[PDB]
Amino acid sequence: TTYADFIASGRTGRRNAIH
Amino acid sequence: GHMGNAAAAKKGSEQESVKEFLAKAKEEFLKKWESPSQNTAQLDHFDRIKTLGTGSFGRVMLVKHKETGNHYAMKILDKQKVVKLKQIEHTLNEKRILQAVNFPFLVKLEFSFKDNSNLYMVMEYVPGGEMFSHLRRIGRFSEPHARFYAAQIVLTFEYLHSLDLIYRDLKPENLLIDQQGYIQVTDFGFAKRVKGRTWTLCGTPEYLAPEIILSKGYNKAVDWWALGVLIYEMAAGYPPFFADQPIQIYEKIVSGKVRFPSHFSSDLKDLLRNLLQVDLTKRFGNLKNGVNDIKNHKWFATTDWIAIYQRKVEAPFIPKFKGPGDTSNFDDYEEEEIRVSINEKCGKEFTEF
Ligand SMILES: C[C@H]1CNCCCN1S(=O)(=O)c1cccc2cnccc12
Repeated sequence: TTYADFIASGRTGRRNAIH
Repeated sequence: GHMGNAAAAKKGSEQESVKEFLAKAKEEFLKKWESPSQNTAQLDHFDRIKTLGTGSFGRVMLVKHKETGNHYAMKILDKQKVVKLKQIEHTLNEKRILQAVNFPFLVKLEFSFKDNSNLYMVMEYVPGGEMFSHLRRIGRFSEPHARFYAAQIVLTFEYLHSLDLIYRDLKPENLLIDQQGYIQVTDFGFAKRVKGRTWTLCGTPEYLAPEIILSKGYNKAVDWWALGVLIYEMAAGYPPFFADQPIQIYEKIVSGKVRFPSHFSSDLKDLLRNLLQVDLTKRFGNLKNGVNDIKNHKWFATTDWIAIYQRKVEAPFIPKFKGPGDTSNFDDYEEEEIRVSINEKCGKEFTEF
């Protein structure tokens, strides 16, 4: 599922800005 | 047409009143921007209680003002680190913006001061925690719940953009929930006064507009793109564009393709297709009718914009609140002493702070 794909991305936590 | 006489007149009048409000708010902002404030307290006026959040900037701590007993959120920046990370201008600009703006969903700066080692911004304590935490915990927000938050961001951006401020770092991580369930926007390090265009690569990968990724000159329309990302993430529980690595996210963002959960309403999908529009000439918020294309969209038909502004709408979610200084809606962080130093650091660079 798309949710499963989201979990697989590893980007479920707090995301830093580019800097 | 879509509106009869009474509804059309009411909407026209409402839109004119917004213009009148914004003109006054611009006047008030420019007065404060030109004649700011400074050095309004000192460190030993507060007890430091607990770290509420961290970053490369430094940390934000819950503090209690000794003389009054009021709790605040104190952002502590290490001057030497700010200089090493090339954030001098951003830090000075954040304080200048916070000192000058006034809006019910923008956090209020209550004090600021500096010492040999650190800069201090003492803001209202917003006890409900990060939207991010609530979203990951609940999973997703219902469309009415998402809409309530989205409306506050629309109004906040309408306000900021009237001041020629582009925000540039919208995401659930940067949105706090106050005791009444309303949103507070806090971080202005990447905000910029931009009447025309600007060029800096900055923001968070999932929330970057295509024109930023593609190294174009860009304008306030990047905030409306980011609103689309936020609404999508609030209502889906995950953002529209994700991948293992940022470059793959960027490929998806610029592609012009977005997919929606089957539970999204058609109204929501239509709004999001118009916000997540790669073509600037077609993106809502960037057309001749400006913010009204968003505020008048069907997905917002039930939104009483004035009642949201007046904070008279009952919030869909009220965070747990055990009392002043309750930090339960924030995570736990390793606590580190704040060392000053007998030697002033980076005095020249931060003279204006
Ligand atoms: C905005 C977030 C973003 N994540 C990185 C750390 C900063 N914080 S914070 O610590 O929750 C925070 C910042 C500013 C003012 C606040 C007022 N009350 C409570 C927390 C506050």
